[PDB]
Amino acid sequence: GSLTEDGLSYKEKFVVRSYEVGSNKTATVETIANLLQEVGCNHAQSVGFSTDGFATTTTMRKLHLIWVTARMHIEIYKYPAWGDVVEIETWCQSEGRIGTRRDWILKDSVTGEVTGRATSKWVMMNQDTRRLQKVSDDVRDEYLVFCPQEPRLAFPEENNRSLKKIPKLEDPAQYSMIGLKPRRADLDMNQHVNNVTYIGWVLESIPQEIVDTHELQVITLDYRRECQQDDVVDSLTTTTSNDSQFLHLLRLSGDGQEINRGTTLWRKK
Amino acid sequence: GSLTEDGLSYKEKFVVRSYEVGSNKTATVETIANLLQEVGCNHAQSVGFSTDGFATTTTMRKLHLIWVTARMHIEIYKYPAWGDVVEIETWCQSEGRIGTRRDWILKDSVTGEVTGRATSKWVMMNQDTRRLQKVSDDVRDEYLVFCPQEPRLAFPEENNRSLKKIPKLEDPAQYSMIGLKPRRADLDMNQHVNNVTYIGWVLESIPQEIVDTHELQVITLDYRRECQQDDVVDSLTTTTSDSQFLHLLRLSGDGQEINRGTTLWRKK
Ligand SMILES: O=C(O)c1c[nH]c2ccccc12
Repeated sequence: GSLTEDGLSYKEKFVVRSYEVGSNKTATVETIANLLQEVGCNHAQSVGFSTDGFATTTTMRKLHLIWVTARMHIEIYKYPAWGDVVEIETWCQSEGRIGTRRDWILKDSVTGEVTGRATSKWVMMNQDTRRLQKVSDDVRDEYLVFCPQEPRLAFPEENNRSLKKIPKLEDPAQYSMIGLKPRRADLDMNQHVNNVTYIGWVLESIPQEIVDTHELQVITLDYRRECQQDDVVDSLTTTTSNDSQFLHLLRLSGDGQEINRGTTLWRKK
Repeated sequence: GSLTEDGLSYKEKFVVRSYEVGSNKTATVETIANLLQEVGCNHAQSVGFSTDGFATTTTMRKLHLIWVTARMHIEIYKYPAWGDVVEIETWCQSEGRIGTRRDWILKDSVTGEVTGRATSKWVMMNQDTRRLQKVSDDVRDEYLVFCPQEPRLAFPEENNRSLKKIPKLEDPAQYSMIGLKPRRADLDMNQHVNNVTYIGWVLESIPQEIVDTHELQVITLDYRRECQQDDVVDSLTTTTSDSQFLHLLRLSGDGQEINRGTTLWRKK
């Protein structure tokens, strides 16, 4: 991988592996989400930021501050086949004191065609107290020099799906998958559950008949609270809709505390 | 990746990714096992065999025959760090009518040093009846031309750890992790549980204190029966000692054995 000529974005190529594909012999959305994370991490390393998933600056480390994902939105037009080369370009932009946004564009390396796009909202949090906070001026100037100054959006459209509010699923859910637990492979280097695991857990409550006859086109996921290594999760889904749409909710198995909410849009094969 | 000059082995380089490493910022044994599978798959493709993980020849496809793993043995001297380039060389050898063996050597790309080695035993099975069978002459000649004719072993040493018999853990287990279930990410393209998932399930019953103070050096795993997509597994472990453990994976309900294994851990 490498930073582009202007040094304001990063590009990297990946060859889709045998264990990364599903029943269609094309990459799963969890494989895509992992590659998005990998290219984000290589971009942060290329400009001197922390490499640990928190992308911290020198001032953030002293203050015990970290970047945490608040929302992930992914749209796939074509999933790359096993053996195909996919090129991913990523960039970061500040959204004032609210937080930062990381965007991605996925392309077929051979044709140069846009096969997918993604956007994510990140917020600053003290890693010990878990208290959210606005971005200060001192932290901001340290990373403004690595972001384009004019707006660059993966989802430029006026009322795009990436900014829609997600409602809370009401009991009873139409479908559910209960008692989901992370194993060591689901953890990152800091022993926290990897953000992509939650995508997998959301998708667990989609009936196999939908997965066999449809392809996932769009997924929007809000992250409200973290699943601890010793927590148990219930995944709930209700159909809201040729296209099929669903509302999703992940909550702790016991007390029903919300950890994530989301929506998915599926097109008939 | 590419077949080597003599066309009897295959080599491929991998850069260790951020999500592939554990608490030590080095690749997990599950990441290693996935890369071994990937290089095996690229070797089969390079010589015209099936894609799907079953590495079938033309005659096997007509007879509904597949290759299935019976045992996996991996020894790691150094886990590659995040961002490091690891080179993996793989080759196959027939073991008469018993089945086939696939071996691997892992190296640090910069130093050229051997950082790990692995071996696996594969048996032929009818995909529909799941009945094991010896390898016929007709199936054999089709793949003998892709194997070295003189023996080439990743574990040459006499009485090496890759061929030791594994006993059955007796109840009560010292440690356990119950109710383990696969999710869609644990499945391969054929909707079968990926062989590497069983390694993760075995390791789930190792106490976190061992994982924090030791590094996994050797793992030997026997595959007896497959976990279906709707099955539930219990992972059992007992200390037999460096620290050594005996492992057992069995179905949560009736206690049917799916795997047995052993692990050897070195103090950090
Ligand atoms: O798939 C098989 O049966 C194979 C036996 N020897 C090999 C060498 C390379 C790739 C696949 C095989």
